[PDB]
Amino acid sequence: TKGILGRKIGMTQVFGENGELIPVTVVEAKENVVLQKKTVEVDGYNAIQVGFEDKKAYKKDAKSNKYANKPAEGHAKKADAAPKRFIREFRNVDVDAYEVGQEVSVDTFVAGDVIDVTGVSKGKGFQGAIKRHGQSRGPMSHGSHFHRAPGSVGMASDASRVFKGQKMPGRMGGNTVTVQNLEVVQVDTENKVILVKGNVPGPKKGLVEIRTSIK
Amino acid sequence: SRVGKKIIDIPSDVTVTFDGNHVTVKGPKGELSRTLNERMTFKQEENTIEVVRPSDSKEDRTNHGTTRALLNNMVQGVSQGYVKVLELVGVGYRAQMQGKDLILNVGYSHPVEIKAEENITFSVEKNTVVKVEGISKEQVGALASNIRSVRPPEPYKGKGIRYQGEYVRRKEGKT
Amino acid sequence: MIQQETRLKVADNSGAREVLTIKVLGGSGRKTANIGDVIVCTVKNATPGGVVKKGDVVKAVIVRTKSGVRRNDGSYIKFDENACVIIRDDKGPRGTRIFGPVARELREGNFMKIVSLAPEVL
Amino acid sequence: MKVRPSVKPICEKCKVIKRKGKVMVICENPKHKQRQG
RNA sequence: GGGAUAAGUGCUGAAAGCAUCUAAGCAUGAAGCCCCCCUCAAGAUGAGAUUUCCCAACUUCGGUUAUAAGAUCCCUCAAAG
RNA sequence: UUGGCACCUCGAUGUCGGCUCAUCGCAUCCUGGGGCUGUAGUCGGUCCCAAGGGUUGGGCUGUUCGCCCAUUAAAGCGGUACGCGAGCUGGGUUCAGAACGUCGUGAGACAGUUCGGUCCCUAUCCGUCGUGGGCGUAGGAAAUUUGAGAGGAGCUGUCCUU
RNA sequence: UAUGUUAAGUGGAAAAGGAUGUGGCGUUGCCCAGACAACUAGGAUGUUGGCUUAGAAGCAGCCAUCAUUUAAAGAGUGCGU
Ligand SMILES: [Mg+2]
Repeated sequence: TKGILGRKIGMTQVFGENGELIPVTVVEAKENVVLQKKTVEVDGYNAIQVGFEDKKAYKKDAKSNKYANKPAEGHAKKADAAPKRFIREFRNVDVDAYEVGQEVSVDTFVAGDVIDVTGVSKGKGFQGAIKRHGQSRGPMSHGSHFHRAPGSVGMASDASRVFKGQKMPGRMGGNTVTVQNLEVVQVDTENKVILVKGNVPGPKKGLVEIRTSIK
Repeated sequence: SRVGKKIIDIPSDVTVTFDGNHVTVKGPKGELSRTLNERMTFKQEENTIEVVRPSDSKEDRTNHGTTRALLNNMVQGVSQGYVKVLELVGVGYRAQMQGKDLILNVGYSHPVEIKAEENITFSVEKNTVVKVEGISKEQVGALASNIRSVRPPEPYKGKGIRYQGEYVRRKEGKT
Repeated sequence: MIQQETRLKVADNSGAREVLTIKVLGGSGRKTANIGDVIVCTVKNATPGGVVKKGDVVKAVIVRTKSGVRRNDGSYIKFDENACVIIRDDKGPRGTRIFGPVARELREGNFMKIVSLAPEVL
Repeated sequence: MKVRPSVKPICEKCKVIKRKGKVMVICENPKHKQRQG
């Protein structure tokens, strides 16, 4: 129940009661709107589709994602809302509790809620075995010519091949990651800010999805 | 199947309905409905029932003896009833009712609760002698086994939920 | 961050002046230890006399590392030198005259005889 | 329980039975329980 | 935390008027099996679903232009490479 | 394992250890569940079910092995060319130098020691790890998706209470 | 097609041994005077008499092991120390 979409601002620190250092992540969640209601009899499953941020209206000869195209404007005009930059949907919520066009507000969460936050992790690009997979490195001296290579990729003539999933170098980062059992520290309704405890995946100004802990 | 053929069934003021293969037996304490072996044939005289097998093939002469005693169990449990009594041995072992349920304190740092089911009654006496009563033998036996399995008897002092009149092999381990 | 083969000054009058850590107790794969962690160690330098003699294999509890500890409020404490105190397998000291400052984090590990016997607990 | 290729009575009270395709011995002495045969 | 099991423990019960966990029938039972949790996924050629956008005027019969909705070329860049 | 045989390979199939990276079996080292016990409890013993995960760091040797020092819930046994040198090393071993013991008249020899002694290769194909384009998915698009399937995780200590 | 066998996926790898699995053939002795079953009917006597053994009277071992109260009775079939 009670999910929301937002973007990560950065990390900071707050002092709790009894004064403990609480590292927090600031999440800005503003202009969240319900754009569709997926229903079992129409879609096969129940969910609420939530749009987040605010695109500019359609214009002739737009050259970037800043302006809604006609498909998106029409979709967001079926509910009564402005075009949105990020559209997700939520299954853990009760669809009947929500109404199309309504505004998912920040104070749906209350301090002490236990949440799951989903983001896209920070990109790292083409990375080698010891960073991408935590593998140990070979000796750096003693005549060694094995420093950061991956080790053997297999056996000998029995196999005569490399098995699937060998942990070889490649593009690190940029994956969907869910961090579980984080808790909201406070909610700021005027700034539309949720302070989550700890850190969440993704670069600053990315996109995070907060929803109720599934555990 | 001497069990099946020789000893015929003797209803006593009960209503048996040989509704095809599905049998239904009702009397003073309830109604029981079981689906007996298909191939077997049933002859019902005035307050008497008899089971007849088709061939003397080992299988037929095995289901015959089974499905005669099964029906005898229904009539005897619906006319007379079935009871199983369990004794609790051990300092501090108690049994108390909590409303359609049975609570036991058998030295486990936590009480153990068995909820009763339909057609089954529990009772306690002297906080030790648990009693399970019902019409169906195959369910009273199951419940009694469940209750004794909470803590079956131990060999060195006999403590535990035992069947009444159940021999407990007693060892003599020493401190 | 005290690991094996780490030299430590001993901060009591037990007899041992320096020890080297053979192992950090507490689990398989455990590599480092901080204040309040117990280590097994061999004494490398001793005073003439005292109950602990050079070459003995003894238990000790770490006091005042130079890596320091974080506290729940976000306050850190660090020291100038790694130190340790030889314990009697009941978390009680062998010496009688613990010297030097001692971190307050030892009060939790029930090293109360060490904590009370220290000139300064911080 | 004794699970061995040779399942035989050990006492006069031992019984040889077949459960679920296995040859077993059951006796009032628990030491004489045997499983496979 | 559910579902089904292994070794095991059984209840009812004949073969074998007794006994018997088994044949018929009904339970219970493991870090293991299936689900639950995380991630990827319709090239799932079986290519799925929902919402929304676009919609004509020549034909001499489209084997049809060029355009809509939408993209891109090219240019300023980085949270991405 | 030590062997037997001589069937592939001498117009070359690099042999020991270690490193890096694993993967599989179960005859299970730990953890999970049991039966029996000459099991009073904590401790054990033995057998059964179970391969999900886990299964230490040092001293000495080139060592595998082994012994020892400290740990640990435990420090499992095996296969994969005694897995893996177009991934690394090069201490052992098996050229040319020198020496000791010993044997030989001698040249020299010993699986007896001892000191020293060049480890080449820009990846075509399959395979593997990452990333793009084409066409298809019976109009052309933007977005949100279901989940057939697939992968990942899966360990465990101590203390307090009862 | 006819007649039988197998229930183990045996068929679609092994052995010593182990087994109220199952079918066939013959021998054989119990029997409506009524075996086999628990047939819930009695079980003991002088008498462990004698070696009586840690005292031990179906157990540490030589049995001497006499008739039956009795429809059927053993100085106790037998679990035991
Ligand atoms: Mg060649």
